[PDB]
Amino acid sequence: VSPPPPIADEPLTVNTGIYLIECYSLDDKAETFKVNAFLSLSWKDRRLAFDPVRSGVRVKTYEPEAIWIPEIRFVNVENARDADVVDISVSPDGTVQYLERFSARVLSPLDFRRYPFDSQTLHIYLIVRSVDTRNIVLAVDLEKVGKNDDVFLTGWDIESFTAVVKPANFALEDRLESKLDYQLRISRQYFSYIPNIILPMLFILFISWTAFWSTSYEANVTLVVSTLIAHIAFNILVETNLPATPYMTYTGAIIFMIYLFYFVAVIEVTVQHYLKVESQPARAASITRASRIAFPVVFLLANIILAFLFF
Amino acid sequence: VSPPPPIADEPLTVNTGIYLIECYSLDDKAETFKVNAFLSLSWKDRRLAFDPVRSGVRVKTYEPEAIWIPEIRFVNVENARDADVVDISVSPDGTVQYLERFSARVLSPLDFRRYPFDSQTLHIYLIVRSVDTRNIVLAVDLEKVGKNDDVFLTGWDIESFTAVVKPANFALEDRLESKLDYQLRISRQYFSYIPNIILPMLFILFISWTAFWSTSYEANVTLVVSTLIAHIAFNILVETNLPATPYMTYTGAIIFMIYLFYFVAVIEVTVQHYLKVESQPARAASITRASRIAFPVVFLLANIILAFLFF
Amino acid sequence: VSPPPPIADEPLTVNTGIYLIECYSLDDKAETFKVNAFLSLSWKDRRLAFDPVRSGVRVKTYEPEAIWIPEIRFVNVENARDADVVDISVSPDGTVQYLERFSARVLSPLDFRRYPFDSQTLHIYLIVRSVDTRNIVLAVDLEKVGKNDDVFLTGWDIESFTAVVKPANFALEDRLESKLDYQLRISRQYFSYIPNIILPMLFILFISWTAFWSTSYEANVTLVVSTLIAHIAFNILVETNLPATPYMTYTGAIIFMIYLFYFVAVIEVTVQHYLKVESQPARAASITRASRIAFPVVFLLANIILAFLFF
Amino acid sequence: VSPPPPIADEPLTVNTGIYLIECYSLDDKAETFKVNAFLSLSWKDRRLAFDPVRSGVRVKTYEPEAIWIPEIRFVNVENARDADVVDISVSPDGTVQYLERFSARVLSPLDFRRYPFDSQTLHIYLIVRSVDTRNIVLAVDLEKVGKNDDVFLTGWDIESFTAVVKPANFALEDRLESKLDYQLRISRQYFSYIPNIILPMLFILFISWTAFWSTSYEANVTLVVSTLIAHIAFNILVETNLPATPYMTYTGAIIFMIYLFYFVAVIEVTVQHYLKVESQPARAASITRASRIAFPVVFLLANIILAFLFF
Amino acid sequence: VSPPPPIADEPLTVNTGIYLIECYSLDDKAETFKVNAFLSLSWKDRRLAFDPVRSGVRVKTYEPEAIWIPEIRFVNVENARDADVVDISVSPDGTVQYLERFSARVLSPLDFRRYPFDSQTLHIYLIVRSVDTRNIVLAVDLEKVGKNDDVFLTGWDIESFTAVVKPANFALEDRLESKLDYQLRISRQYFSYIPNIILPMLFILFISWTAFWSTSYEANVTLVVSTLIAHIAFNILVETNLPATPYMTYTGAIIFMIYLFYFVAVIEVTVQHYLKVESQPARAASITRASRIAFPVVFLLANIILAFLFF
Ligand SMILES: [Cl-]
Ligand SMILES: [Cl-]
Ligand SMILES: [Cl-]
Ligand SMILES: [Cl-]
Ligand SMILES: [Cl-]
Ligand SMILES: [Cl-]
Ligand SMILES: [Cl-]
Ligand code: NA
Ligand code: NA
Ligand code: NA
Ligand code: NA
Ligand code: NA
Ligand code: NA
Repeated sequence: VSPPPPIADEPLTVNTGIYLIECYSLDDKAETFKVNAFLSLSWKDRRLAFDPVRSGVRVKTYEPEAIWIPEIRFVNVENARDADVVDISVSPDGTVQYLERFSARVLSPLDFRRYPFDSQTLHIYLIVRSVDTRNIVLAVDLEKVGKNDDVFLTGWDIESFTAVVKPANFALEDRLESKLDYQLRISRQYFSYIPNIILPMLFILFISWTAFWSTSYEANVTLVVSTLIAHIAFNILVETNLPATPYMTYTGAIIFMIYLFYFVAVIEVTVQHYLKVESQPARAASITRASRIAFPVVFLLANIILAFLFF
Repeated sequence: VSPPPPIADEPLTVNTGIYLIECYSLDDKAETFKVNAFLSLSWKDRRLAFDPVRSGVRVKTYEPEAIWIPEIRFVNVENARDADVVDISVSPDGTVQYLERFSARVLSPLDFRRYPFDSQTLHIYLIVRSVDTRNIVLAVDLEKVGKNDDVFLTGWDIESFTAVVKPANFALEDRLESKLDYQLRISRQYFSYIPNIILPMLFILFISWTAFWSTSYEANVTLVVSTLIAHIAFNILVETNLPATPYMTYTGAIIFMIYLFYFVAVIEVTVQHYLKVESQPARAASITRASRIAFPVVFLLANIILAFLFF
Repeated sequence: VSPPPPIADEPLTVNTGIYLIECYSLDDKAETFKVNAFLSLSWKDRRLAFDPVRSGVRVKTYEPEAIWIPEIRFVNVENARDADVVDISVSPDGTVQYLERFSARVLSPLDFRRYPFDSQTLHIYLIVRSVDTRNIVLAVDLEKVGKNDDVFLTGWDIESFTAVVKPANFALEDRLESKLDYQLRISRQYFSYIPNIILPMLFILFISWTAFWSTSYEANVTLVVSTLIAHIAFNILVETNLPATPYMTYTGAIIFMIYLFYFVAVIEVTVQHYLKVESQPARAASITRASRIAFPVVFLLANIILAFLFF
Repeated sequence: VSPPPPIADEPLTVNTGIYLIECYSLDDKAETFKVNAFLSLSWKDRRLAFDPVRSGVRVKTYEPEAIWIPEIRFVNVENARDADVVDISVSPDGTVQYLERFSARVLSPLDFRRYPFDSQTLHIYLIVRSVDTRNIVLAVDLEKVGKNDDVFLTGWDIESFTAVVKPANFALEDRLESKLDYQLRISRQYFSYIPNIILPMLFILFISWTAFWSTSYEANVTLVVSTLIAHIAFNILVETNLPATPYMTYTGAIIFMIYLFYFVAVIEVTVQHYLKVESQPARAASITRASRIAFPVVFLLANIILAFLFF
Repeated sequence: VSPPPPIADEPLTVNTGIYLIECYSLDDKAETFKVNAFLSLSWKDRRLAFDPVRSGVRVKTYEPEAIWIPEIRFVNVENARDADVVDISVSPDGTVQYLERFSARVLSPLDFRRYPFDSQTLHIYLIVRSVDTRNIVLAVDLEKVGKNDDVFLTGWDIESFTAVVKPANFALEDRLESKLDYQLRISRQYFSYIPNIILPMLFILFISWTAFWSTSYEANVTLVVSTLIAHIAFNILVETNLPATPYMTYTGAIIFMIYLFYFVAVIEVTVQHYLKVESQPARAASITRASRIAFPVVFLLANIILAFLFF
């Protein structure tokens, strides 16, 4: 067929709704997630109108090839959604109600600055291109926007799913394009990061500081170098569950900062020993005693500064 | 076509059955599993009735496009199942018997609290949306629910596969939706975790405690720090075969707890040495002797407490 | 169409054959393998019979939608095979000869008890469901069962591919089902496991035993703990190329057993040192001398016992 | 149908445009990236011309099977693009305007010489094969070449997307082929490599040099060998995020160079000790003092030389 | 339709050609590679002949469903190729020229004996099954065999792509099958293996030998055991980029051999110490001095022997 023609000179309003059935596979590195959802569309096609009293039925079904249907697409998807059309109902006045269930893999960038205490706003951008015959524009039927109460996005809490109601209308390749921004707001379940990464990483650091209550260089080197190695493991573990950002992450900072602490601890340990060998154990012992306070205090100050800067 | 019309204002009952042919790929991290199964549907379409004596045959075949078939979907799947229709039989009174074989990848959340001694209840949710003309409702033909005796779910024992017989009927976007809960109950084969992870992890810990029968700081540091490193490896190995939970897992607890034991062992070892150097080997030696009992005893108490809390 | 009706009261025999063109991707963890093969089917459809003199050709081609073809399926596949039909020939008497080339990923469980000296029997189960009108039964044309001379399963030797000729006929959901068992018998190329895993693992163990010719506790601890760590690496490497079994594997046993040897070596080393410090180097030295023989002898006995128990 | 015939004897010009909607998945190892884009085509088909005054409309839609459309393909793709046709408009003079949205995975080699400070030029090669009846040739409508302002290629900055306007026309299998080069110019966000890899790698190296202020062989060996091990980890980490090049990468050089520094540090440490044992601590001490300056100075010179050679 | 019938009693010659557009993804472990290529076919169908002077055109196009086309298949592919048909031209005498572009994933075994200095011969086997009506045979049009000059197979140099011109004709399931062997000859770019694996592995080994200029058992144990651990890492790294072969690889040998050197170095170090403790430092010192020459000399001899045996 081809598009409904205008009563006057008005653009065709296509009403939209997304209802999320499943969110899954939030891939931090790819910056993607998968969705399974109802997509609902509604518009006026005069051509399809009818009399309820004459026709005997108050609604009419159609198969999708029978009528004109707007080419709605997702902007930020990897490949075109799989969609199974569920239902098409036309009411007497020629109002069409379309309903598909779809699944798609969606590109949407993530801000890792506060990882792993971060929150994100995922987007699904619906779009339509205007044809020559007629301009098409999108709108949001809020009654058809939602998510079910089970949706679980393993590793994240889901706050809200709402749509920015006013589309962005713009020219692309000499046609009008109308674009809606659906927004899925989430925040990361940070709990497990504490016992699995953060505390272990501290424990190894604090073990490194036992060298400040020790006069054995051979022990000290072993303490500080072994723990430094373990820290690297955690650095590596962490930098692998995350992509290459052009900014420091919060955890990144702490991790990096900690290298400085290991480095300086090695210097102290080196200096202590060097002085003992020159028979200045008195001076050595002042530095060691200072280190016992300076290290943990500066560590604490530094973290407060960092948390201040990142939150 | 379109749905069979009601004698009077009664909903259409669609009878369901799932018969599992294969379960496989229980992915702990994605919280998914794959299934290969018969799906059976049955319903009354009066329009399709016939006389056996007149028509000459007592059952009639059809191809799926020929008749009306309800749009049954799975709720908790990644993408719509692949289904090949096997057989459609209509009996004289217009009773339709549908049978497909399908495969699907199913989202179903797992409770890791008692891992790896955990059991799970997987769900497959069948659903149908009511049309305008007619309300549809699902029911369970218990004679068509089962699994074959071979279904092996590598890494798990299968207890039962049963369906909750009373559907959950609810409004979604101003239509009735009817949802059945099929339940596959499993429990994890925990055996291999003992030799591969648990005992090794203990053995390294117990080796760390040999420092309590030693006066060599250089040895002790090496004992405790090396074993601590090995423990980290196991922590890492374990946290990678599992997803990020917002709750402690049982194994998680033990693993985390064990870091405290390493930490305190380092303190003891540090203290012992420090006293020897101040010529108080007598006090050192009391602490070392106490540690020999305190460590294993507190370890045992702590584990009893944990197992109590988790089981 | 629908199935050929019987001359008398006999079930329809569908003759089968599988000819393997490629085996590949034996995935130990998933317990799957991939196959690329001819599937050959043959049956009598009288309805399709014809005169060579009238029709002008001596055999007739068809496209699969044109005629009735039995719904033959694989039982133990992940998803339905990709099949490209190669040829359908119907001979004058209505004898159909079907030939597809297919590929599928096949579930078939593996017994890891003697890994990596294990052999396996893979299965491909062909099946057909009987319709209402007619009972269908499968049989094996032995002349159409085989494999290519160059079919290779990287990491395995292929012994035989044969079919159990007598189907298993049984009721499922009130219809007859007929099931054939094709069997691919293989055995693992164990060679590479010797230089890459087994010997290294021994070498590190034997290095640990050099502590029996040493009086340096600091050295000994380092010897035994470092090698123990290397052993863990191999344990981890091995447990990752394999799934979680509810039984001990042979290699698993050895690996696990070896932890006990490391543990006891640490005890010996600890004891030796403790006695030296109490000025009983004489007793220490007896234990050390005994250990030099006891360890390797008990190791040998233990392995003989294990190999006996597993083979 | 088949191609438009020429007014005279001129080749058929097909005008092209690519508008990038999404770039993603730049896989360094595979040397690929994924794209989602509009492809626009335009050409003259006289046969389709019409009178605006007679026909009543000034533009005509068609479905793709209705008219002749050139077989445009991508050269450097893994498999043929998924394309959904968006719009086909024909203007009175028989000028066709084609528009598809496509997605494809594109092979395009990367030069790793300056990694991770590298820039790249990705290519998308459009191509068309001439038929017997007519020569077909491609051209670039610059007004239909662009990318939207959001395109984000996680880990990279995007400079430009432009097309080389003059096609390369050449014989392949005795027909003319016409090929356009679209060019996406990018440069790597190198920031994260500094804190995650580069600085750590230096810090461990500088720690190794503390052995130059130490007289303990047992400590020194531990310092230098442990840090060497950590360096290997980083070598391994790095060589895994990259493919096997037949040329040195910049980072590769530094990494490799650093092994020489560890090697020589071990020699120094070995020599120092050997002399102390022969009661020549005076000579030892000159070498150690020299090493304190020589190592960092030569390290600096060497890096300047390398950066000069690579930039 | 069905096949062209013979003028006399001759088999139908189908002329073939493969022109490689892209080679990629040479996966060493799977022993596969991916290809993107033109497949060209040519044969005589008398039925399609025509008069150029009468018909007015010297060539005729067809769509593939219109005419008979031989079922050419690849033998050694995972799944049937994706193919888009490009062009079908028929010349007056009924000579058909077919051209598709395809992509496929190809199984072809690799000989790892000389890795990573190995060369390989990849195969693509084209095949055709004869029908009842007619025998089909394949041949190679050498003018349609080639690859473009860009084909880059990341990690490999490409020597040649040629076809063995004489097919192998043989019986399979009582029909003739005709099989062509296309051969892609490649050799591995070994350069990067030197700096990334081989030299590091030597450097660690040579560091182990510094224990021959040292009298400290505690140092020596640390030197030799730490380096042994690093060697294991490289063994593991290497055995993971490769499959399980039933033969020694060259690199495998060296790696394995090197374990023996570490083992014996531990024995030497153990012996040296044991003698020092029994106050025989004189004998110890002879063995240590011998080791300084024996180790590197035997290492060199052994490698010469191995390279001789493998090349
Ligand atoms: Cl879409
Ligand atoms: Cl579904
Ligand atoms: Cl409700
Ligand atoms: Cl309703
Ligand atoms: Cl199947
Ligand atoms: Cl394409
Ligand atoms: Cl194929
Ligand atoms: Na339509
Ligand atoms: Na239907
Ligand atoms: Na040490
Ligand atoms: Na059929
Ligand atoms: Na067309
Ligand atoms: Na055809």
